[PDB]
Amino acid sequence: NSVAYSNNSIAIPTNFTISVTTEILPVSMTKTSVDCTMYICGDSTECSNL
Amino acid sequence: GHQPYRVVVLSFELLHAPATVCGPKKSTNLVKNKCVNFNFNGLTGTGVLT
Ligand SMILES: *[C@@H]1O[C@H](CO)[C@@H](O[C@@H]2O[C@H](CO)[C@@H](O)[C@H](O)[C@H]2NC(C)=O)[C@H](O)[C@H]1NC(C)=O
Ligand SMILES: *[C@@H]1O[C@H](CO)[C@@H](O)[C@H](O)[C@H]1NC(C)=O
Repeated sequence: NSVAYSNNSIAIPTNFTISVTTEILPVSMTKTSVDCTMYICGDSTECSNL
Repeated sequence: GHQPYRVVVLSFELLHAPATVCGPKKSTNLVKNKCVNFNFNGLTGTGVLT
């Protein structure tokens, strides 16, 4: 594109337009929880003792 | 170090086929729908059988 520059000329709009756009933003994530003994040792008890 | 010796080598393969050789152990009945620790051909654990 190339707009024409001049030192004695101006451009003025004669009509408008109403537009509606959309914006999306994350807010929060999932809350989780972990259990060390169940994850690492499972059903064993000697592993828990270690 | 130069005297003769006698050698016997025992080789085991793990459980992939149905078990055939293992030592003495009495077997109980099957109990289901109850938290219980079990032993199936040498593997241990704790859970519910269904
Ligand atoms: C400003 O723009 C609006 C929107 O296009 C124009 O309104 C349209 O005009 C035409 C021609 O008369 C009609 O066929 C349409 O029905 C009108 N509405 C729409 C939504 O298009 C309006 O005429 C323009 N203003 C000027 C001064 O040109
Ligand atoms: C305005 O623009 C013209 C053309 O670019 C140039 O010749 C002139 O010197 C400029 N200034 C005036 C005061 O005209």
